[PDB]
Order: sequence, then structure tokens, then C-alpha cells
Amino acid sequence: SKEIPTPYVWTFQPQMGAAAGASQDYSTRMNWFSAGPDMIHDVNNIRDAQNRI
Amino acid sequence: YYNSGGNLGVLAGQSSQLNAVVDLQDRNTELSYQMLLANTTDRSRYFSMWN
Amino acid sequence: YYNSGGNLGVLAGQSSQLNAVVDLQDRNTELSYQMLLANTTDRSRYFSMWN
Amino acid sequence: TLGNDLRVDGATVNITSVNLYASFFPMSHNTASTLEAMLRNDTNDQSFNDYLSAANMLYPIPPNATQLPIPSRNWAAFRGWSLTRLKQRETPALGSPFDPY
Amino acid sequence: LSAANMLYPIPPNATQLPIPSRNWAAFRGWSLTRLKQRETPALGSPFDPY
Amino acid sequence: LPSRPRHGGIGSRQFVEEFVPAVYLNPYSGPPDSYPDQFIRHYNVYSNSVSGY
Amino acid sequence: PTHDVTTERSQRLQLRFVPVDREDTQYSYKTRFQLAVGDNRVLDMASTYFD
Amino acid sequence: MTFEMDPINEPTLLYVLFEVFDVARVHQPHRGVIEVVYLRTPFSAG
Amino acid sequence: YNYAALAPRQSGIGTHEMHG
Amino acid sequence: YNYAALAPRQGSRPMLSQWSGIGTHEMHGG
Amino acid sequence: YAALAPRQGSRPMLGIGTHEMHGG
Amino acid sequence: DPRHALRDPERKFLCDRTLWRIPFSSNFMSMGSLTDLGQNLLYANAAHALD
Repeated sequence: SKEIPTPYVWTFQPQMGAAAGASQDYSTRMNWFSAGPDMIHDVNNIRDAQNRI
Repeated sequence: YYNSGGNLGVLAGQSSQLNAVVDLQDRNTELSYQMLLANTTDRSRYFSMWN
Repeated sequence: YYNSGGNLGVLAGQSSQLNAVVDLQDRNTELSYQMLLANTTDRSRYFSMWN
Repeated sequence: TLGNDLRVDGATVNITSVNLYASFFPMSHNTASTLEAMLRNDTNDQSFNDYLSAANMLYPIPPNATQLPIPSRNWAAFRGWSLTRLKQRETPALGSPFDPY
Repeated sequence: LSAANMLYPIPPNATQLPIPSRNWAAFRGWSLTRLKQRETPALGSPFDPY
Repeated sequence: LPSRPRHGGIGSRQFVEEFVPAVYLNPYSGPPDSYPDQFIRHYNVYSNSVSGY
Repeated sequence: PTHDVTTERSQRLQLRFVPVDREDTQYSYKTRFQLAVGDNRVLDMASTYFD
Repeated sequence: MTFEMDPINEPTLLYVLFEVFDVARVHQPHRGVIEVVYLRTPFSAG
Repeated sequence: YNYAALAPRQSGIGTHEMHG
Repeated sequence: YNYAALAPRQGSRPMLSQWSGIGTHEMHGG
Repeated sequence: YAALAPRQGSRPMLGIGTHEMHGG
Repeated sequence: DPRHALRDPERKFLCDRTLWRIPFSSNFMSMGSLTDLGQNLLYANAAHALD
């Protein structure tokens, strides 16, 4: 989704002291195919709050 | 069939159509139940129902 | 082996050993491919790269 | 052409080697990396649909009369039926690696 | 046991090296043990012909 | 004190302080030169291009 | 306690549910049940063992 | 569904395929990790 | 309802069991 | 860039395809 | 020093002497 | 024996049901489900490549 995207978590390279690329946070994500719209709204609000933070 | 992909349980509302059980082949619920019993209960006693 | 039982192919990456291929034994991928070819290409012309 | 079984006729097949071939389009490294970065995003995920998108159910037929299938469920986004008759001798059992019958 | 079970095959000698990059948020630790290939079945498939 | 104030790479503490996860709202919309580079792991800013083998 | 603890409204403790349909390949035995949770009673799935 | 058909001596079996939406979505976040989501909306799979 | 069901006259909630 | 550097140039104007050409839908059970 | 104690959650969770001496 | 034959001791241990544990804690101890690390910024806001 373009409105509420998954943050691009950076990767650290501790030999050059600089970031080595970034990729979407595909590790800390919550499944919601088992949830109806009532909880879909909650999950979307949580993702938006995380983006704001 | 716990952690298989093809044959799996689909416990959900009758009209819900969206399954409430997900299994992703990385969870080991058999070992989970084993360790859960081993920690919660004394395992030197044989309980005949569930072996 | 398409939509079989124990003989399941995997495309899992080396990351998490999580297979990206699931078969349900209720899906006919052979017939799906036959229909796809019959609808996209003029199947009346014989091809030798695949039978 | 004949409906004979080849297991009894003694045909057999021997496989010597299996190799996997793939063709890589030689597209510029900068453009290919840009495309890889763009396609690695969660909004640019690829989607595919099975052409014969259906749940195939085969209900055996004794050599006469009629039949009655299927229990309950939610039939949301249903798209239709496609019935056809098949002979049991010709139809194998794809649920198993080997069909002795 | 809350964990992601990964089974890495071992040729009958020496050492091995797993795992690519990840985020590692709320990680808890590693538990490690050795199993025999003859005894571990296939996970995903409903059947194990081997 | 060191003779020069150690210009160069970034330690882990400063890296995690500053390279926070990035929220890319509208992803990859516009001309190719407007894309956020350095998300690609193998990309040098000088002589903008991708370093191969 | 002598009130607001038990119903005394003629409801059962154990229930036997038979499957609405069953299919059995020679590798798996799949059974489908629909269990109706009363109108007011509740149960925890620590019960409901497969017999 | 009640099917009536002409009788034939050989034992046969009906081939009913209920047309559904069998769709898969593939996500490749970072260099060799592949996550694929499946959805069959009339006849749910998981 | 009346302050829930009565108790037999004469952490409570939650579990944190993990590790393996 | 404009992504016109990736397309054949029929003279000067690129041979770009339709904007809505991307995407496909081919699915029928019969 | 309540922050040093392991936290049950929002609230941290919380026997300072010993009495063990006997000849039998 | 008075007519012994030298020595060469060798020691070993035998764990029979134990999973080796290396918790992701700074002092290796378990002070809660979430550990000292894991909720740290270095391991929660930045991606790392384990080897």
C-alpha cells in the first residue's frame, strides 16, 4: 500500500562505518488474512502510528 | 496434520470463510505440546487417555 | 509430480527454508496449462521444444 | 493409442541425468538493479492466477442413474461450474505418487 | 516453544554456516541440536515417500 | 587529543541514532534520477552507478 | 454459591458431533464438523478431543 | 446438485470443477528471501 | 448480572509460559 | 532520465506502449 | 531502583535476611 | 595391579534430551520474555546479517 508503507529498515556495515542498502521491514510484520475489517482497521491504525513515530 | 501445507485445519466461522488457523511449516507445535506438558505436569505418571 | 502428495516441489530461498509452492490436490495445474496454451497459442501447429 | 498398461507390457524408463537451464536477459547492470529495487518493494508485488482456477472434485458414478454432491460453506466470489463425465479406468489417483490400480 | 524451526542438512563431516540478513527485533535466543536425516521426516508434504 | 578529529565512518551508536527506518510514502514515482538511491546495497554515490563483480 | 453459577435449564455437558462429510485418500482422513455453541453457553477448546 | 445422464456399463466418475479465484502474490523483500501468499476465496485453503 | 458469578464462600489473569 | 532511453526511438519520439497496457486477466474454467 | 527490577509489564514486580542455623 | 599397564584417561559427557540454549541476553540470563537486547535500538531499528 502506498498510503501506509512498511518502513525501510537500514543495514549496518561495521567495517566501513556506513549503511549498506535498505530493505523493507519484512521481519516484523503481522498477518491479517485471518482478521475481518474490524481488526484490519486496528492493524492499519497501528501501522500508521508506527510510521508517525 | 499440524504443520503441513496441503492438509490442514480450517476452524472458522460457518459464514466467515476466513480461516482462524495458520500454519507456516516453521512452527513446531508437536514439540511445543511436548515441552508444555514436560514443564507444566509431572511426566513420570502415565495418563491413559492421551497416551 | 503436480498437485501430488509427498512428492511436492519447492522454490524456497535459503533464507528461512519456507517453501513458496503449495499444492492442494484440488487444483489441476496440468489441465490449467493445457487450457492456457489452447487459449493463447494456435495449438494446431506442432512444436518440438516441448511436446 | 491402445488403452493397454505398459507396466505389464514391460516398458520402463531409465533417467541418466537431469539438468536445469535458465536464460538471463543481458540488461544493463544499473537498470537491472533499479528494476530489482523497485520490484523488491511491497507495493510492486507480482500477482498470478491459475487459468483453470477451480476446485476439482471427482464424484464416482455407478454405471447408472444420477448422483448428489456437496455439503455447506460460504460461496463468496464463486464464479461457476463446469461439469463433465470421465471414465474411472482412464482417470488416475493423483493424490498418491503411485496408482497400483 | 516459540520459535522458527530451521533444519540445515549436514554432510557426514566438518562444519556448516547458516542464515542471511533479517531485522532481529524482539529476538530471544538460539536453541541448537543435532538430528539424524534418516529419522527426520518431511515437513510441508502430507506424505514422506523417503 | 588526536591531531585530526577523525573524519570518516560512523560507529554503531551514531548509526542507529541517525539512520532510523525510513518511511517512503509514494514509492518509486517519477523519473529514474528522482528515485531514492542507496537503498540498493551495491551502489556508490560517486559516479552514480552499480558496482559489479 | 447457590445462585448465578449453574443454569438448571436442561443443557448437556458432553456433546457428540458427527461429521457433516468425510473424504479419505489412502494417505489422509479428513473430517469436517460444524459445532454449534448453544445460544448462551461458552466452551474452551481445551475440551473437544477427536475420538 | 442432481445429475441425470445416459447410463454406460463401465464405472465412471463425475468431474465437477467449482470455478473459484485461485490467485497467488509473490513478495521478494531482500536478496533471496521469497514470501508468497495464496488465496482461494470460494473454497478457502488457508 | 450482579458483580459476576459468586465465588466459593468460606498473577490472577494472564500467562507468561515460554522458552524451549 | 525519462525511461525513454530504454525504448526504441522511431526517429525522435520513443515507441512507448500504452499506459494501461500493463496487467493481464486470463482465467476461465472452460 | 524499581527500574532495575525485571518488569511484569507496565508495573515492575517485587525476604532480605536469612535464618538458617541449627545443630541437628 | 602391582603389574599394571600405565594409563590414558579420557572423559566425555552425554546429554540425552537437552536443547543447547544461547539466550539473546546481555548477561545470558532470563529476566523476562523480551530480553535486554531484542528491544534495543541496534537490534530493533537496523537490519543485521547473522552468520
